[PDB]
Amino acid sequence: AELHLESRGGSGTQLRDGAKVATGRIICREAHTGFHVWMNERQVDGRAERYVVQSKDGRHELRVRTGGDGWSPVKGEGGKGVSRPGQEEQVFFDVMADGNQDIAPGEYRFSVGGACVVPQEKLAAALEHHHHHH
Amino acid sequence: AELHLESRGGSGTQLRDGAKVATGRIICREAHTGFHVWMNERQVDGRAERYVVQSKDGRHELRVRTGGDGWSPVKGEGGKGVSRPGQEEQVFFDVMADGNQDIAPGEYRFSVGGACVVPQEKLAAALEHHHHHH
Ligand SMILES: [Cl-]
Repeated sequence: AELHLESRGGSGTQLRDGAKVATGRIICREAHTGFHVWMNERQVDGRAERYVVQSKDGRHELRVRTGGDGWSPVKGEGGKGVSRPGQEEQVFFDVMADGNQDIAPGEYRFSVGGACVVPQEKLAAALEHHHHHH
Repeated sequence: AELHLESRGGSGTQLRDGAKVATGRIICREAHTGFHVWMNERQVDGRAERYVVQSKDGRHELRVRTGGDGWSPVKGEGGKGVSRPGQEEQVFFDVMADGNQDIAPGEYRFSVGGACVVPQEKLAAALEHHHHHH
């Protein structure tokens, strides 16, 4: 499982809701059933996938969300980010401005995590069955 | 994950193809997406589900396959036995005669393995990203 991110839209202008601040992909090598991406950032308002990130100096905020085609917020206690089903090798996601905003000039630094959902096995005790054919 | 097996009888020494030698069940209490059953026995003809087992005395062989409704041979290099999707607590499987055979009365032993298929997240290394906003 591996992430890539490429930067988008960093001009000194208003950010529009949905503006891509970064575009990413997650790649999986093993048989898998789906994907999970999140930010290692403060979640806002009890949301799984809506975050506030901070400038390099710690003094300024930008509200963002993770999403894109096929991505759904992860439900339930402890949920983070978004999930998407699929067995294909790679899918794309975006980090987007969440609501129209004016933010302070600076370098904004954030952390993205991800995973591939891989079937694993929990084994039973092997059973040696003696069959009486008679 | 837990296995149980019970021998199944018939009307003589000829075991026709598909005749049951045993029926088992695999029980999975933890949240799971499916089931996997196999034998820890010699495989026949490079096929995941086909096995040959030994009598106690008399140097007799018995050829069997694992299967039953809802089970499919596991595909891929090193595939063992059969798999079946489902989230329910338990499913049944059969051990069946594989090909018509004339089998001497005796004890025939075979080791059955099983597992519950439980999704786990395989983590990517996290990525730091720097967004410069002017
Ligand atoms: Cl929205």
